[PDB]
Amino acid sequence: PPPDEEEQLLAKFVFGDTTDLQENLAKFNADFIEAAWIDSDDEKIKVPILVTNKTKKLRTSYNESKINGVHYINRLRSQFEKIYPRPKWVDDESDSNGDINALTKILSTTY
Amino acid sequence: PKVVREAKKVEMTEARAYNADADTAKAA
Amino acid sequence: KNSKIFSPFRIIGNVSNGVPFATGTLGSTFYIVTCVGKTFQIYDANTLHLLFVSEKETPSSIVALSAHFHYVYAAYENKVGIYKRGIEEHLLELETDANVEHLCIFGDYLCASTDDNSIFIYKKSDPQDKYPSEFYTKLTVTEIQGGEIVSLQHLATYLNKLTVVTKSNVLLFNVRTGKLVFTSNEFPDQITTAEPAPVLDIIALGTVTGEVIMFNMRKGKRIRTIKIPQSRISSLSFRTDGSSHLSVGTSSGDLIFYDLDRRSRIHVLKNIHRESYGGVTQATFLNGQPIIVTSGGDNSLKEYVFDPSLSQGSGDVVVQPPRYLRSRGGHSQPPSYIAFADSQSHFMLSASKDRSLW
Amino acid sequence: SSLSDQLAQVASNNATVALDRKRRQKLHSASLIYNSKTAATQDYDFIFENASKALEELSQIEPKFAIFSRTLFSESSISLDRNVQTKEEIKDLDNAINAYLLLASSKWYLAPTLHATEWLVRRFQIHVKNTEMLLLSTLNYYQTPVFKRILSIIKLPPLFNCLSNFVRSEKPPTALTMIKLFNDMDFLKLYTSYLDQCIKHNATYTNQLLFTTCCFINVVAFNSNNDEKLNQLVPILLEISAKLLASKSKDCQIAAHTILVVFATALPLKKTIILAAMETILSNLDAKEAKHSALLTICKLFQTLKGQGNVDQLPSKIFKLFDSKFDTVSILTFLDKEDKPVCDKFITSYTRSIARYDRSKLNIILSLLKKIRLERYEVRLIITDLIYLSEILEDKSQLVELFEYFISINEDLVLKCLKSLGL
Amino acid sequence: GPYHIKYAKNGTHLLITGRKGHVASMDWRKGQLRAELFLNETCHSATYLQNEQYFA
Amino acid sequence: EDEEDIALEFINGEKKDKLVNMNSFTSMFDNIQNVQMDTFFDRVMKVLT
Repeated sequence: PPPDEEEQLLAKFVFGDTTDLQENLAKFNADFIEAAWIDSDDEKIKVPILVTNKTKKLRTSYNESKINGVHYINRLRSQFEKIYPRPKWVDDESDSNGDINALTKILSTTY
Repeated sequence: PKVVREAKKVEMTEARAYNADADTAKAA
Repeated sequence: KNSKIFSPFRIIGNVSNGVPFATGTLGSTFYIVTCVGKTFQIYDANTLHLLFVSEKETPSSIVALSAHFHYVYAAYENKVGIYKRGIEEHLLELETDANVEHLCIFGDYLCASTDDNSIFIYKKSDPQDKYPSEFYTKLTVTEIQGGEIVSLQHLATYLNKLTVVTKSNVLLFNVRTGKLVFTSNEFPDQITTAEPAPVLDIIALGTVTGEVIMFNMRKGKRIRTIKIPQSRISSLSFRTDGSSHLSVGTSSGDLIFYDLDRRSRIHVLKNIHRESYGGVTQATFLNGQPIIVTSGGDNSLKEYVFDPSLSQGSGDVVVQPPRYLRSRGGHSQPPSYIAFADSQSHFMLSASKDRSLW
Repeated sequence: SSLSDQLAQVASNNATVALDRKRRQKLHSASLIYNSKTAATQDYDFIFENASKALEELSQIEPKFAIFSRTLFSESSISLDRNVQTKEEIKDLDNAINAYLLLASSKWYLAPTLHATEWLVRRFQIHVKNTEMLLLSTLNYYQTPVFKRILSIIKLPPLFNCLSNFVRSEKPPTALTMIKLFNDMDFLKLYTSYLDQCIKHNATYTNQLLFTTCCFINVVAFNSNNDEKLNQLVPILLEISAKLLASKSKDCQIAAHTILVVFATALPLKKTIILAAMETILSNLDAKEAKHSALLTICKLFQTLKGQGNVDQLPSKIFKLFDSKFDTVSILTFLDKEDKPVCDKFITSYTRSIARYDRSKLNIILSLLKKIRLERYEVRLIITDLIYLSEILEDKSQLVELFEYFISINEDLVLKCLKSLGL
Repeated sequence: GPYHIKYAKNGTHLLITGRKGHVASMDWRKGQLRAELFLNETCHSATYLQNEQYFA
Repeated sequence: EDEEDIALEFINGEKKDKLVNMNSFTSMFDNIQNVQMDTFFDRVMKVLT
């Protein structure tokens, strides 16, 4: 049986756990003070892995030795994300009465 | 006294990269 | 017309002539390959010594260069040479009459591009060989899809795809079957420079007006537009230490550093290559190091560094402006007077017509 | 590099660690209120009781400190340490600590805030780990004994060499030395970053903003010589000006007005840049004394504009915007005041804009030119646009009375312009 | 030249000797530097003997 | 008349403006302590002219 709220509270105090304070610092916010082209041969292709160092890195389980194209390229994407990290600008941004940003815009334009 | 600007040394540390010769593959 | 007492030994004292150089990677160091006249040269990246030079002059002047690991791929007028350590290892006789313009090397393939929109594809023979040697196929770029071929790249993670950037649009090719499988939309300007990113499916196009266009390819919808006015953008590169730094090199001789996460102009360098001699023809960040290397057309190869910042906590908002570091180069205009130094024949004085002596 | 220098770097990386009892006594005896021996002897628990009482007083004054009572001032906050945790939790702690210093920036002359900050000092070692936000959030208080105490405690980053000379003495630093500090450049960038975050959390106060604007104005006042330095200083100060106008308080907007006016009279800028700045001011103008300051600085902007196209009209959207935020009777009364800033270039451009754009309020044009005395080339410019408006528009007795006014004042000039074009 | 290492028994003082003349004895933890000597003759091996006060 | 006559009218109609040299600001640092922001602006504009 799982222990109730007071038992939880006394447990955290007497063992001196700090996971509550860590999750509180984690949630701490100063907030308040598809595609468009398909590749038929890529879905048809079957490539091997076990040739050398690189694709033997790309392997995932010990039994598999040949993997077809869509899983293969998806693994390559994962590997590339491992090596080169992803920055937030390309995960988020797109440029899409007079406003406020006009001064900064002309300042970033002119030299 | 102002800020001191001692441009310290540089060492070409190690790096890691990508490889198109394992980007590509062969027909069945 | 042959000689009988003397014989050509080497042409001393040059670094570049404006043809875009390439950077090659060995193990975890780097090196720089450039071209001079009818030969090509290979320099070190940590101390800038002279490591290699070709040993046969070419029947024309070298126009295209790139580098895989050990082998370096050069392309003069009609053939394509595959060199190893400056020793000529292989020819590659192309089957046309045109002149070859740009070059890309990836996978089991070599991709060469002439002037008349003709892309030659060489295939690797067997994957236990090291360079492609068999003729494979010949794609064309019809004028009704896009104009003259500008450059050829290959993005990360695209099975037998090839990226062609033209005057008006971009093309994604599948070289396995041999079909143009994706086209983009016409862009109003003349696209002149191209470079893939260190993130996925992101390419960068540099135009004649000050537009740096950050483009998607999995979607095909130009993500970002950054404006430089009153110049013609001449090359791009990305930093990869872990910051969001982008380096743009104009033809006027300046250099400009933006940040993408801040949309910002971090800094600008002024007159590091003379516009009177072709402008900044190739500027590249070394991969993952705070070292940028620029080479001009004014016979000069420099490399600068970014200083680690002076804040303790803030950091990425207060970035040091770049400083100066190693540099090699020689005369700009052809020299006028020389003389020897001493009876061990060691130093050569020379004064040139751009008003300096070395 | 040499062995001694590399060991010095490792020592700086291990500044905070309390290895032996001598280093513990030293690091502990560094503290804010208490002197040496007593600071050395008293314990975390007694410190924390004093801190909690102080925090209850502070939350009584304003309720934003329940957050820090919940997070940084509890039992696990007694127990924990910086030098044990992983770097990512460390970054979260730096987030919360900087939130604290930002929020307690506006109460620094009170013993309660003094005591709670002594808790942060003597447990989280902030006077050694992250001195930046301490110094910058406590900079403007630069003549007070609390600042003298922080100077006797702290270890400076290599941006602050001026205070690094003034450490551990009996006199507070002087405005000359503060101006040296702000005359540095990377320090200016760091201060912009801090002020950006401060606005985006929306907590500034009057003395803070006043000290910032006085430091910036003296920096540009010194750099009136080196034009290349001013040219490399433009993006910094103007982007802090744009964010400061983006804020929603009368305080922020008026401060940004003063920075803009002194910069515009210190260096001749481009007309389009001037118009963009005016566009921001008008697009975010809200309150009454804000309207007052905005009109004055707009006038001074167009006045210090000098060059070709000095007297050009406002572009259409700008002109609509400006009249909408500035009804005509108000600006009439401001002209009727005694203080009377110089206004000829801006006023002539405004009336030429009303001429080419509005086509109704020629009577107001008449009264403005009645109230203010203008210049010769301006008079010819007004005459030109009125002549063209006559040659296009169906005629009016109001146009008759305006040209009547000019015949009463400078009819030979009028005939000279007709000799240029007409009868 | 190439270096050889001995930590003291308390785990608190590092003793390093290069192959050429370099000998250094350091706290290494709060980065104090007790002793440094540039002996020219080839120093072969080194150790703290009983404390951080006497080393051979 | 001529364009150069227009330019001479323009120049001689261009009035005089106060500049700002290097020590024209210490007075704010004197009395900055407990005064409002708009009154501070009044002081700065008055020092400018």
